[PDB]
Amino acid sequence: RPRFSFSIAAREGKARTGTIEMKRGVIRTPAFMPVGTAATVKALKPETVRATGADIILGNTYHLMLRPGAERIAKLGGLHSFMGWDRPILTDSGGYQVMSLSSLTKQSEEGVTFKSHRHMLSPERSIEIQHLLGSDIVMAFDECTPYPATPSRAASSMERSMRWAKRSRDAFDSRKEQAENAALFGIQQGSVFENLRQQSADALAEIGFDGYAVGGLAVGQGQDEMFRVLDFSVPMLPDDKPHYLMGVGKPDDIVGAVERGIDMFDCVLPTRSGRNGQAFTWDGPINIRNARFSEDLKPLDSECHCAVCQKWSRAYIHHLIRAGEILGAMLMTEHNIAFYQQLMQKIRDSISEGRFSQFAQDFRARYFA
Amino acid sequence: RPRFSFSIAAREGKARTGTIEMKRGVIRTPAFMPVGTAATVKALKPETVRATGADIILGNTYHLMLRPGAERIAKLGGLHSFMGWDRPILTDSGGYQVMSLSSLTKQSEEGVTFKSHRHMLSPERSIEIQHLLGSDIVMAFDECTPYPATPSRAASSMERSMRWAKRSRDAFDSRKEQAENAALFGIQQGSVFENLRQQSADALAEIGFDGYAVGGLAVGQGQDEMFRVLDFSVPMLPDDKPHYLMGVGKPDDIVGAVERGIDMFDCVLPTRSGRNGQAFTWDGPINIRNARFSEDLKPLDSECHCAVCQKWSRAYIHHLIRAGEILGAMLMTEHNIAFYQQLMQKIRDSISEGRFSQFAQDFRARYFA
Ligand SMILES: [Zn+2]
Ligand SMILES: [Zn+2]
Repeated sequence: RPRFSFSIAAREGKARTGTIEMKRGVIRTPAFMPVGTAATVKALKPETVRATGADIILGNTYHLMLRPGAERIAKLGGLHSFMGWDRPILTDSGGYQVMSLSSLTKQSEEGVTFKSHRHMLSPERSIEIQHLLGSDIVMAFDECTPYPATPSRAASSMERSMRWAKRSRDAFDSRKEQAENAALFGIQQGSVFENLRQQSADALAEIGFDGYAVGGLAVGQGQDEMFRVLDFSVPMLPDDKPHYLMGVGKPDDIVGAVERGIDMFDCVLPTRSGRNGQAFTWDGPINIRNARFSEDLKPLDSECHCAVCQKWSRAYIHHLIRAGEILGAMLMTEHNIAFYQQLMQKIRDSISEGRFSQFAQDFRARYFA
Repeated sequence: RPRFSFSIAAREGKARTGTIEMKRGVIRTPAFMPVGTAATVKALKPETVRATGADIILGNTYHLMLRPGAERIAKLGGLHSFMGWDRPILTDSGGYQVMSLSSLTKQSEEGVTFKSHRHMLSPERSIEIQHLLGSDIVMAFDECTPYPATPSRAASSMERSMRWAKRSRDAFDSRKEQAENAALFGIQQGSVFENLRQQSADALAEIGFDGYAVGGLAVGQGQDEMFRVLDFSVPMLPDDKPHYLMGVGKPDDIVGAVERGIDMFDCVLPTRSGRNGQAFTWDGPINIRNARFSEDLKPLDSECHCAVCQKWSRAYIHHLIRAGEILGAMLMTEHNIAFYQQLMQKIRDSISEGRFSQFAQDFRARYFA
């Protein structure tokens, strides 16, 4: 396989289905990426993650740089060998978690220094760490914009992010091993403002990336607003490259995002919320801790083909989660990630068949009945 | 298969190797039983437990009667269907955990009432609950003796336990479905006193059981004392039935116990201590949390054939346990239970081959080097 090749096989409206070919494997799009925080998809062996249908996972640079350390991981052979996942890995830049989880941060035009929940990140250091991890898809380092944000603040942070985009581009390309074997994505910013989103798209396209993320839309916007901004933002991005909506999300958010041209997703909802008792079903989510499930012999979802739904009852998983048993987390997580992968499979097949609009309508009518 | 058939295929000294045939499967002896507390072997799917070589697991009646409830489990189809383990299950009587974990207990000749950490247990109720769970090997309900114990106290509790042994026998036999499909073991008591151990053995043999446990030797005795008491106690039991040492234990305890005629073991050490960072190896245990493992690419044990040692490094498991990641518990637990099963396999093969004395010497010289 090539370093990177995105091909669109079928379209319906703004929706697309296709493949990203990379050295470590093929990624089917639209794609959902299970989140591996600190070198693990919580409560699952990598073989189990693969068994659910995942083609690629996300790694959180911030957490990995703190524990176990980027240089240590490189010394040990890289993230893939360390955790036992040999397919593509997308790593974030670490910039978001600096702002949401670290302390005493100090931001400047060079980058950010911060205290672990003393460290540094910058466009150059972030791209370097992703290299040390052995990332297949590298994310440009940027500066987040909170929501809401004033237009001045949104513009300042977008502008800085585009300067850092160019710095990220240059750092990646100067490292031949990285440039020849990994891909680099740029992140569109601009908060909810169309003019700023357009300026950002133009700046990224001018620099040129392998794929384009829509950043900053999972920091408090509700769905209507997120979709409104996707409506004008995604068409601004190059059509022939992947479109990655960072941090999204709920099944209905995914469906609508794909209707608006998004090709890639990541979210901790299936893993986190599964540990917390929330199970996804085609009839909407349930909280397995509810007493109504204590003697329910049915599987978590009546149609789900995952191993969990083949072998255990709601009653059993209810018991495990109530008792705080690790197997409960394991089974909830496997199911939810398998659900999410079946959703993406239904989305891909329906776009391939020119029936995605119908699928989205049917999905919604039942999920929200 | 029959309800119950124990056959001895080979002997060396007091050691024995053979099989217990039961309706749900064959148990190879000497046997190690992973402990399933509240309907789970912590951090492992039942298929994984089986993959390590386990032929049978233990279920803790006390915990199950509290959560999710014995009657509920029966309504749901029994413990095997509930948790997804279809091979034999041995259930304890719940009496030990009443004494070590419950409060405000009230003991009498009829049984014990107690508060959950309000409930009751008695010979009749304990055998009933084991029935409701669908247990294959049922343990008689008795009264524990602390260590140390005075001879008067030891004798009183032993005597009561033998009265309760007869009550347990009668309750089991009166329930035809249970009597025809499960087995009943009696428990020898007597603290560390030879005369009391002999009286207890005689009383149990007179009543007649399918197998005979040595109780009360994992409550503070060190190894020398435990072995001293096994030296005279195990020969008192019927030779042609299984000998179950409850609550033991460490690898060297198992080896020495088998040298003294024990056929079955259970302990929470491999599972519990694995969650806590202790990994068993042929060169003795290690604590994976120690900084010396942070960049150790070797597997947990150099010879272990488990899946964990095939795929992950010490460095990785060190990271997971330090980070409190569930996968760390999962991998440590799988390894330790696989270690324990490989130990039992080496013990069985060496007895079959008439070289167990040599095996015990070699084992020790390396495990304690
Ligand atoms: Zn499922
Ligand atoms: Zn191993």
